[PDB]
Amino acid sequence: EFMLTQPHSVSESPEMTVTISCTGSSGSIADNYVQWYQQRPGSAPTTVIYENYQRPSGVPNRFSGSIDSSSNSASLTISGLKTEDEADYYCQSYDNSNVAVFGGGTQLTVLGQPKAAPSVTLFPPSSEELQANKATLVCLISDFYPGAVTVAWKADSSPVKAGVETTTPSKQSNNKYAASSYLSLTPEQWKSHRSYSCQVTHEGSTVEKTVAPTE
Amino acid sequence: TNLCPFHEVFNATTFASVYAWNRKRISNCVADYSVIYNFAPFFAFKCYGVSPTKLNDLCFTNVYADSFVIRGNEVSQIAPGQTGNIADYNYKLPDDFTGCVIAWNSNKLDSKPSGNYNYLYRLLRKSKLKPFERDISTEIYQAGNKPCNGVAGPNCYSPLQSYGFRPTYGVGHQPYRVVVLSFELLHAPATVCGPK
Amino acid sequence: QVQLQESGPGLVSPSQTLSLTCTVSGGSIRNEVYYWSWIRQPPGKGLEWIGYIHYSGNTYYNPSLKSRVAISVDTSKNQFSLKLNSVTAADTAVYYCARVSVGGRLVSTFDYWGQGTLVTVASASTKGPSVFPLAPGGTAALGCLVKDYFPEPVTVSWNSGALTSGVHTFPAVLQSSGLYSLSSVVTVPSSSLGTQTYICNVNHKPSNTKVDKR
Repeated sequence: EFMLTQPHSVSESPEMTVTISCTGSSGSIADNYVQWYQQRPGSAPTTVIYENYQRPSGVPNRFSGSIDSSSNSASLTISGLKTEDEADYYCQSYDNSNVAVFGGGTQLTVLGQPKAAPSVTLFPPSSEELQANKATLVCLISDFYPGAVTVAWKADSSPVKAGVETTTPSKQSNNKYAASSYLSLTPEQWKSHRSYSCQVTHEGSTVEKTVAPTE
Repeated sequence: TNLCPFHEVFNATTFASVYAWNRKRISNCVADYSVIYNFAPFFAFKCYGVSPTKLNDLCFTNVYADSFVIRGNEVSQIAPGQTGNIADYNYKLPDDFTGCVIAWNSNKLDSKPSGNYNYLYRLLRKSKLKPFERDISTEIYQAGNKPCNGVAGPNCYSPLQSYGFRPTYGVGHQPYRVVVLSFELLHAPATVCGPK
Repeated sequence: QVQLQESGPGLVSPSQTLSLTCTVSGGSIRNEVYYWSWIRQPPGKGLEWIGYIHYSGNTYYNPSLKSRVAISVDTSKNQFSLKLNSVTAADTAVYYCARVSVGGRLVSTFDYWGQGTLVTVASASTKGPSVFPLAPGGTAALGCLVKDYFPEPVTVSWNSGALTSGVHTFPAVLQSSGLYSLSSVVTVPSSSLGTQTYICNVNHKPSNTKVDKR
């Protein structure tokens, strides 16, 4: 076996130097080449460093690799970290039996990113869904940096704790997050209330919509 | 009438090195060359003096099957009129060669994780080998003016050099089993004819 | 250029044989790169090497999956397929096909990868999806609601790829009934509420369903 081990997560301020560790549990890391691939959330991995000192065309000079045979491990140093470099990095090598082995992945996090505000939006049910004797409210959340956003609902007289599905926030293409909340209920219960309000609970502040079912 | 043992020559488990390539004489059998195509797509299937499309229609006098394992970057050296280390010191084909050079990759059989030193080749010698000449000598070769007397002095090296043959090597360094069929096309007699 | 694309059943019943076909364009399975590998990645987990095959029939599989993984090469169609029999619940992953360079001294350079496909391994009564329109400052925002679809891979490309500005695809949620729900909205100017018909296009490859609605 040639199981490579990487740190689970690493964070550092931008424009600084970041080093990603890649240690070999057995064998020798110098016997075979070490490659590094960048896989952004929702995309295919792309080769960053190959043959342990070579960088392909199009990759910025911020990426450079080195080999430390004295510790049977490799390291990927990043010069001048920025926002576009926040992605998953896997170090890949080869076992002596022609077996390709990938690392565990290192989650890089740009600590220098500023605060953000969520964009709450609510849409009323469709006419076809109401004709189908059903309803499902769609409350959308986006553009928030901290992934601790929770949802809440009101019935203008009491909170709502009915069947509500909350999406787990994930990274967007622009290093931000997104979320959604689906509240399903009967059209009679939807029309028998004065107003509904999708209460989005952010860090400290909160933003709601207060949409009335009256047309 | 019976099928020639071409399959037994091709599917051999243990192949010989290039400096000690084995030789098998095919005679008194039906030369059905269609059994060659039952293997994987070959890396090199160059034929000389004959056509690979109609080998089963011709009749040959002597059919010699030379088997040896070489490096991937050295497969181009086995051809009439080439020049190189393997072509001069390990295996020299004649200029008027009549036959086919069949080579295919064997990285899963002839390689090992800790290195496969069973296959060796001759690094240097006194003179070039004649066509179809085999030299199994293992005496230490002297390079300087002073005699080595069979010891590894400052300018004394072994005649043979071992192949690496690791599976992680490139395609040019992986082992390739080469079967060179030498055809004596009906010179005096007619002995080994194809299926009719 | 050299482009790879995965294909095959997006959903396979348990204990069956998972079969995916990778079609390579711009390069055949030949002396070009000498290697064609398969890599899978479960959602939220790291990459996992499956195996690569050589054009001369040489196969190298993972030691933990040697018994089940079987890769075949078809040079006549420039397609190499992966057969993973006896699937388990932990086999849910996005299977990629990538070429590996062997022309150098040693094997390296996983240069070109595929887009990958998410093949689930659950037999959950694979019905078809449904669409629902969302009724709609200088700009506005509206979209279409998608519900009741088990296979995760879904596409909501608006106007067959046109008007991509302001398009956002929120992640789907696993409802209590076992189905997923999707909501994709596009930011449009308020002046264009009377023109530029908002025909949302959906395409569900595992069920071959394409629906369009304003």
